[PDB]
Amino acid sequence: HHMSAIKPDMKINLRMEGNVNGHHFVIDGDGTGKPFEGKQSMDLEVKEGGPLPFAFDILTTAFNRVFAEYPDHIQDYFKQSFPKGYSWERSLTFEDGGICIARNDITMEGDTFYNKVRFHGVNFPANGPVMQKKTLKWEPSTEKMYVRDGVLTGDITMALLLEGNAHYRCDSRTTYKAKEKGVKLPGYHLVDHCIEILSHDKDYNKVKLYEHAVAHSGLPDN
Amino acid sequence: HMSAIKPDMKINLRMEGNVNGHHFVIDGDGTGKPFEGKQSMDLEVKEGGPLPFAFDILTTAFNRVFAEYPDHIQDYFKQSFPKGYSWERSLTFEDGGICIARNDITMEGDTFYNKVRFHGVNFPANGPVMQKKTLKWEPSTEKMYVRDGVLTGDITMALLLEGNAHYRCDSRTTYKAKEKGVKLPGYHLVDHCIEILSHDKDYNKVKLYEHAVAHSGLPDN
Amino acid sequence: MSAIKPDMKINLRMEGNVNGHHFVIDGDGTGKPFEGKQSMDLEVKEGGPLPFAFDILTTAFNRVFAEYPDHIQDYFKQSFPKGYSWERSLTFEDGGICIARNDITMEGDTFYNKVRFHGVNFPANGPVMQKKTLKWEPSTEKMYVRDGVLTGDITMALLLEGNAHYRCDSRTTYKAKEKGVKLPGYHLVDHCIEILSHDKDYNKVKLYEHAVAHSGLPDN
Amino acid sequence: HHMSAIKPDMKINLRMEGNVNGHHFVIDGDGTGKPFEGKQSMDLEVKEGGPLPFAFDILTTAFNRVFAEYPDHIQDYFKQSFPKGYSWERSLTFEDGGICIARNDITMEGDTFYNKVRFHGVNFPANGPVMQKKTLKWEPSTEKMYVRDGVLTGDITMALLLEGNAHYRCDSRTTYKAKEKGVKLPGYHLVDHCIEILSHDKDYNKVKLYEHAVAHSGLPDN
Repeated sequence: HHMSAIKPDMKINLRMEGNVNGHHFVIDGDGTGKPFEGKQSMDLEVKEGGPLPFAFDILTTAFNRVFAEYPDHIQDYFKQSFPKGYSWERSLTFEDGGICIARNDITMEGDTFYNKVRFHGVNFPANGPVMQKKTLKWEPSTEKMYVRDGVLTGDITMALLLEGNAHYRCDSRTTYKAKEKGVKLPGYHLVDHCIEILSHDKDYNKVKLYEHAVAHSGLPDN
Repeated sequence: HMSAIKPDMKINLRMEGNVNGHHFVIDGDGTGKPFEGKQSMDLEVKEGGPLPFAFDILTTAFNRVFAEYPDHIQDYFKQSFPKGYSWERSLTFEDGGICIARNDITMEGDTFYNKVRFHGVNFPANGPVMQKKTLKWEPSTEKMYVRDGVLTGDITMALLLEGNAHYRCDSRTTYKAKEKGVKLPGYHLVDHCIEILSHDKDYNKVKLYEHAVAHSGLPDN
Repeated sequence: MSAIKPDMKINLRMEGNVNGHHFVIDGDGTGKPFEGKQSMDLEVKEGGPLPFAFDILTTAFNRVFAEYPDHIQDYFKQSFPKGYSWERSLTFEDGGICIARNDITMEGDTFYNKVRFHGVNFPANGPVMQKKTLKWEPSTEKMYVRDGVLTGDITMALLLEGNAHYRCDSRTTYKAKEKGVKLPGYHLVDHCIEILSHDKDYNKVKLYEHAVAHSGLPDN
Repeated sequence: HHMSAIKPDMKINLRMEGNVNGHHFVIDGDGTGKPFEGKQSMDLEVKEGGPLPFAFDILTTAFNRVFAEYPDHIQDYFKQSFPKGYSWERSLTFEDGGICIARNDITMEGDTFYNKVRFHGVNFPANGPVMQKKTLKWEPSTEKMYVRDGVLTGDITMALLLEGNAHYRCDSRTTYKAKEKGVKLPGYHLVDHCIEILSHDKDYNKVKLYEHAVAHSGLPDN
């Protein structure tokens, strides 16, 4: 199904304000993406709070499931949420007690998605891999999409690659809510994810981010 | 140390936050007795009223200075003044609801000043929080310990619900004094009891009360 | 003619498996139920010496030994002479997870305990497999009813060498054998457990626990 | 590093003893599988404790990652652990407080894998979907494989489909340990899973189980 006001190529405008371990920051983002191919890119710039005293990687998943390749046999809740848009809320529970919450209100004007992003993280240990900037990248992940109390819900077993090829686990819970009433909820399905920083300066004040996402029903069909 | 904390202190508090996309602003003015571990506060919602969620989830964000510390336990919080301290908190409810909170506590004369932030996400629409089915926080015991050079408190909390059911919440708080060299305490326990004394129908005005006592657990209590 | 006596004996036998290592431990002790105090002499019969820290087993070695005030229902003393049983999960912060069961019966002045203990996923470099634990810190068990079953959740912490701590979350469900035992309201149970003495390999251990129920501040 | 001694067609012999909510049970298993194709089937029969008073589905993932299709660019820790074999330990954390632990000692003799399985579950609510037997199936899952404390570890975001098209979440952590020294540890990778009860009698005293598993590196390389 389609009926989408979404174009094969869309612009992305993003502004994130947040606070991690008492450090405030504001980050602007501008990029493009192909929603029906599940890919998007963005140029990020730290406007306030730079250089960040924590690992930039923890913010990257907050920098839109519209950019996910959905097959025909799986309801695309996110592309059906427009032109009105949708919003999501997220909790990030790291294995060393660090906990983050995030929210994003996504709207659309013409060919541009607008993202109002907030990010708050607490209880990160001073000598943990986040505050010591020992993270290398997010590993590829698979988000489990299901309905809980009438709201589409995604749980992810995530892992940050660390120096020395160790890993730093993080459990993600996201709730997605369309702004329009009556948007049909999808059945249980999986969404493969891979997010990557293509380039960045030394202090991570400027970052180029990329993500590729594909929805599927899992084995043994797809 | 020459006692910068007085037996009777005033409390000024200002909380800004967002729970389930709903922004709110709450002002607070109250008094307390730090050496007796008791405090009261009059809360008034300035923005976002009436709140569409249970007011009880905010109450523990509305200062461990107001905790009776015995002589045999280091009082990290009373030693953090006049400069003050700050804490960060995470609240993990059993139905997926997760809250984070911060508070920057300063002191000017006989008044504590509190800059509080509160953010909650993923609360189910039919859960006891969004349906406002909570009655009170049950009495709790905070477990104080040092982790990575930071005093940490873990609490097994439970909200009493309508229908005499309970609603579990796990709390972890990290306390950090602003002055360098403040002596960290050993392992100890802090009993807590928080209670809404009165409120209007929409909880736009709330009178809150807390009593806290630190101890070493059995059999030293 | 109460089934609970002021001074009662305790007979216990634990069989278990931690990280693939099987063990059998016998226990014999005494206790004062109304004072909430008990002691026990433990002896490893199989699997000795234990390759893991003995402290993780100690809470598996009976809430009858808890001083209950009048204003709090004593579910555990009401469960006898027939007895009760509990199941327990121990979730340690480094991924180690333990489950435990205990079927408690009574004959005369003696409680009988059929205890099982199973643990998995303890890291080889963790404080349990390195035996770096010193003691359990004093804890407070949160008692409440969930789906008609009395449940206790505890924020526990093991003191380690170097004055560090090692966190463990405990949930216990208590079920009386007899139907119609009155369920208590919400209350707290302070705990303090201690190994009084032990030989070098912990093949013989003297264990002690004191427990007191209360309603928290400001009523207790 | 060495020859796996694994054949394209293997027999499977399994014996599980366990205890869930105070109920003891013994279940025997006999089936076949194709290790290089990542597929296996098994006929289960309850020898003791029948009929089971709990949902049979909670036991099915305890009924061997040898039966997983591994590409050449990913180290196959499990096929390389034979002929000597390996063992795994697992914890199952359900969202309503029910917690299970499980272990399996896997050896090999000729064309037959031997499995010594143990399973213990506690704190399942009496009115929960497990004790009321309201589960339908495991949804397709993706196991995240990584090295933790020198041990290959798999974390999975699992979900049981319930009657009423609701879902019942479960977090799984498995540690895999080869019996032989010198087995090369793999890098981070994903293992898609799909497990299904093909047939069963009314009391689940006899159950036909099937699993298909494929290892991969995630998007966009796999």
